[PDB]
Amino acid sequence: VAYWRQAGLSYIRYSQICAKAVRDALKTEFKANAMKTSGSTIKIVKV
Amino acid sequence: DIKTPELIIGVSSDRGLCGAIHSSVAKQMKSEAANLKEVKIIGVGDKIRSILHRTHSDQFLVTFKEVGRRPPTFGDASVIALELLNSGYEFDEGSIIFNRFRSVISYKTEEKPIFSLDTISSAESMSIYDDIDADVLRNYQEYSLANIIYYSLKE
Amino acid sequence: ITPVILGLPLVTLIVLFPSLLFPTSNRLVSNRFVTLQQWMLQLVSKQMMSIHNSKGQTWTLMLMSLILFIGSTNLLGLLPHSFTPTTQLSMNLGMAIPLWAGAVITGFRNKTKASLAHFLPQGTPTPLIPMLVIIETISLFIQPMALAVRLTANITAGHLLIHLIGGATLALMSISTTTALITFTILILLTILEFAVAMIQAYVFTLLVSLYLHDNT
Amino acid sequence: PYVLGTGLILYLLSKEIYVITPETFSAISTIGFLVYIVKKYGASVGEFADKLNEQKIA
Amino acid sequence: QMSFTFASPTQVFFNSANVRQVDVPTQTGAFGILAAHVPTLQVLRPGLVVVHAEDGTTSKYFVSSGSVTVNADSSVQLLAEEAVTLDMLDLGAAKANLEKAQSELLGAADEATRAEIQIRIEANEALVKAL
Amino acid sequence: IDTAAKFIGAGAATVGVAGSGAGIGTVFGSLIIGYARNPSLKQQLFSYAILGFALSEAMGLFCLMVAFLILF
Amino acid sequence: IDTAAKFIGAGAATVGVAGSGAGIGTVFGSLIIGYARNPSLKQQLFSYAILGFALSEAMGLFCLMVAFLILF
Amino acid sequence: IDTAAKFIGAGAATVGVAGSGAGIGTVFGSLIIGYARNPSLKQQLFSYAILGFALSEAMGLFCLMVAFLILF
Amino acid sequence: IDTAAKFIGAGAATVGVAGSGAGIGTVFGSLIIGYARNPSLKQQLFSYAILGFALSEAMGLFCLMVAFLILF
Amino acid sequence: IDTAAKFIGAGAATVGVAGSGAGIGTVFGSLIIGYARNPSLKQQLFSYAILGFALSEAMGLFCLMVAFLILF
Amino acid sequence: IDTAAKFIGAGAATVGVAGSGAGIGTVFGSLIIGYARNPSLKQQLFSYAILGFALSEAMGLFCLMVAFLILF
Amino acid sequence: IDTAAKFIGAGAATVGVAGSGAGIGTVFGSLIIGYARNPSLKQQLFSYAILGFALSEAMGLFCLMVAFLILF
Amino acid sequence: IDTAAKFIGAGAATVGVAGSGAGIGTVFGSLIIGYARNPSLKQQLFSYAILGFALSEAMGLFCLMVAFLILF
Repeated sequence: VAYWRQAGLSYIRYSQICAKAVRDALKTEFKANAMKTSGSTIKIVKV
Repeated sequence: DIKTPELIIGVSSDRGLCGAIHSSVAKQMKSEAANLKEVKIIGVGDKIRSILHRTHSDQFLVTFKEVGRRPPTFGDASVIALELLNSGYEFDEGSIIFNRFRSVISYKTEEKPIFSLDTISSAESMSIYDDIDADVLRNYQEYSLANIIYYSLKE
Repeated sequence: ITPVILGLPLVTLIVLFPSLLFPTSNRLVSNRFVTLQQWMLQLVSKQMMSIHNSKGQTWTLMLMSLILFIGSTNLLGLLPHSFTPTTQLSMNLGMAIPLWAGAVITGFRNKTKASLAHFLPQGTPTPLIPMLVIIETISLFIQPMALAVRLTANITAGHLLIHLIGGATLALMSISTTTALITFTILILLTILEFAVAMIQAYVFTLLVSLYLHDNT
Repeated sequence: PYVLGTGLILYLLSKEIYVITPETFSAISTIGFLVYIVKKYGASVGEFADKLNEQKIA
Repeated sequence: QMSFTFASPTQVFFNSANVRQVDVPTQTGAFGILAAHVPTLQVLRPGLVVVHAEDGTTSKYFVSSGSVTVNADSSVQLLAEEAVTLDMLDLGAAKANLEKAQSELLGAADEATRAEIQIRIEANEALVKAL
Repeated sequence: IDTAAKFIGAGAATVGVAGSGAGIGTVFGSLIIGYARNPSLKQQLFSYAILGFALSEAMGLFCLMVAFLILF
Repeated sequence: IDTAAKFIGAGAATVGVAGSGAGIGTVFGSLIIGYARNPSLKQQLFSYAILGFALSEAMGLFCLMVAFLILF
Repeated sequence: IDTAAKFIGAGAATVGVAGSGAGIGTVFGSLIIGYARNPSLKQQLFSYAILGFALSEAMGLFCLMVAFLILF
Repeated sequence: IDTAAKFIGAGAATVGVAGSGAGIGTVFGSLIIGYARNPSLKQQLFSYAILGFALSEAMGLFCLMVAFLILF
Repeated sequence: IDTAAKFIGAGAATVGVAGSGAGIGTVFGSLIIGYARNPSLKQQLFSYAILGFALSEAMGLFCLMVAFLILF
Repeated sequence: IDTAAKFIGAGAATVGVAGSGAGIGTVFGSLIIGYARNPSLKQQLFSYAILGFALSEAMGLFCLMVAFLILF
Repeated sequence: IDTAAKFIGAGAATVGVAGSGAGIGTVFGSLIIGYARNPSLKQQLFSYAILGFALSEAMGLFCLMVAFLILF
Repeated sequence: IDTAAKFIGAGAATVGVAGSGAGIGTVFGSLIIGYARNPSLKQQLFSYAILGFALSEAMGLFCLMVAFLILF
């Protein structure tokens, strides 16, 4: 129960929002790497 | 060490036209699958969905699409990890089946077990491998699931 | 005669109406009346049962009668004045035996010589030392049972001091109110901090004691 | 509401029977009684909804 | 000594390096990781890794999140989701981000919304710490 | 002596209210540092705080009645 | 005797206000470590700290009233 | 003197109830901060709460026995 | 009796400053064990430490005004 | 005087049981916090709690001995 | 009476240093566990320990100012 | 004057043991909660609890020697 | 009166060692819980426990100077 853990929120999620914020942070240069990491082209095959 | 009397999941690529990666996992998930209670399976990649589908049309929990053809990332790892959590399937003792690369001459479809329970980790001597909360535990249990996921994915 | 004689009947009767009214609510009516009053024992069967059993149904209602009797006896000591100084005190002494007997019913009745053999064999009392068991039998019952009289007398003291300090504050500043209203405003809030808390803790003693009864029963 | 009124009456009687208070004793207690009322009636209405619904359900 | 493995997906910063101590912003709060280690698990918050490398030299990072893994071993594993040397972050931007964060919060109105925004605030602010 | 030392005996009996006052600070402090761990505010931790401040001022009502016995 | 031991009876009654002073620090100090775990400042913990400051300074009010009783 | 000192001696042993009333504030405090760690609320911790408040009120009931002996 | 008891009556009210003495050590001590968890030192925590030290020297502003009343 | 000061001295020694009472709560409270951290309840930690109640009641039996010597 | 009550009343004000001495063990103890979580030894933590002990022994120097004003 | 004041001198000197008994509960509690975090129990830490229960009783033998001085 | 008030006044000043007694158990208690968090025992931490037992026995040495001033 952190604002997020009491938002339920995954620590992953939390974390990822952090990471997302890292990407948000940084500098242009290093923003390249943002996209390098991140994301998912995956699809939840719900079955 | 962790245990349970009880997330069997395998890791494959989205596509074939590569080795017997698929075959392995396909095999070895099923190879398991009889043994355990809470039989439920998760497939990351689909060259496992495409072979482990026969009746895994019924025993998958979710399945994940794209893997390769887009290089894996932590980012991603988190994604698949995340929703994975939300689901009442956790450990039947989870296991993760992936292709451990070793060399271009060899990989071994490897597997590890995923203790998807904090709880027995709460139990055991694991009790004092931490000496600090079934909270953060979970948020590591979490994190390590992503880390491994990433890892696995990449291997 | 009449004054003491009217007070104890009043005491009894206030617990009797709830204790009669709820038995009655088991089919009729309810209109306003029965359902309204059923809230009384629904508040008992809601509030006190959140702690009780616990010790188990067997005895639960035996204590809950005393718990309600204590709180109802205090409530009958709570708007009658003069009444808190007398009727709640006479009832605190009339509740004094019940508090003693509550450990008696299963503790001292089954083992007087070592009711800590029923209450706490190893704990506070040293199980290696039957002497300290019998000694702390006072600290867990004989004195706690005296402290339960004091615990209702603690409510009586705190309720009384509100009155007295009121009494003395409105006697000191008989201005109508006026500046005594400031202290008397405090003395009012003091009613909650003293009586309403200690009154609580008084029935909490009956809760725990009789918990310790039927928890070992 | 009717219960509350009965309890107040009983109270006043015990005062009257015993030696009249120092005026203060009564003032504080009666005020202490008053304070609960304003909250209490809001609670008292609410009480009704809970149980009669839980009764009705079973 | 402690063998510090400090890594992120991206790189390994320290790899079982005999660093004396590392100060981390676990979600526990701060924490001064010393030469051998408790069996303890810790969660990382957005704050700094200051890696007191057994040589006086200490490297700084801000880490967003991840885990430090506190072994019975003298092996310490910071697995930072990302922990970056502040080097690659920019203060000006930080401000801008924080502003936004703070701007956003105000309309963050599901707990989660608030929370994430708050992550941003908290985070962005926490960059400002050392930026 | 008789109508004197009882006035200085009610002063020493009011020193027993240094445990009912410093016991409330220890009780209603750990239920503030414990609720910081969260999220058992109602029904559990603060409910036990009512039973924590019941055995704290119980030594104080027993110390306020000891001074009241040396006055009235 | 009547005027003497009433002066030495109010002084020892002022020593009962040593529990409220150390109770005030142990109740507003656990909330100084509660917000250190964060973030319920002006929400739950700081609201209960006032309900913890009142329960401890009341045992200082019930002791200063004994000190004022043996003074007027 | 012979009648004076018993009154001054009963209050002095009533100051020994300041240790029992704060020792109950520490035992019930560390149980309120011992239940936040979870989860065995019933048994173990709060069952030893009365077992820790028995040896700490044992110093009060012995002290209030030395205060009552100088009164009766 | 009148002037004699005014000397051993402000001396017993001077031992009431022991609550404010250790209460300031419990308040400022928790702030030293709070900013160690970091990092809201400037404002939030040390600003609240000035609210806790004033509410602990408040009992010190009521106990030192008692002994200064029995003096002159 | 001689049969008087023995009653205004045996009572002041019962104020030495304030450390034995608040020492029993602190030694048991941290035992209730130590067994909340788990798991060696049966011996090792609660066994040492007996070795902490003894070295804390020893400064309460030596203080009760001096009070009993000035009364009998 | 005018010189006798000045020797036994300067002794009761020496019990006000019981707060400055127990409070100093709380202002330094909560600094020992503070630097244990580390790392700001010089500055921040130990600097806040000096501003805390100064506000702990201040109730010891003012209490020894009311002690020496009764004997000198 | 001579035979009486020595009985009301070893009585107030027994109120110095109120720290040796509570401080031993503080050190043996911190060794009870300290060994919970593990693992240096049969060395290092419980060998520091003997060095703590002695320094606490060091003001409990220095205070006890003064109460044995005023009596015999 | 001249030999009486200096014999009962030297006893009241011995209640200033109750602060240094429990103040020594806390500074040696937080060093037991601090070295439990490990590992800078020799130097830094256990070298500060001497700096914490010296500032606590300084009020003890200040209180033992007062009781020896009315005794010799």
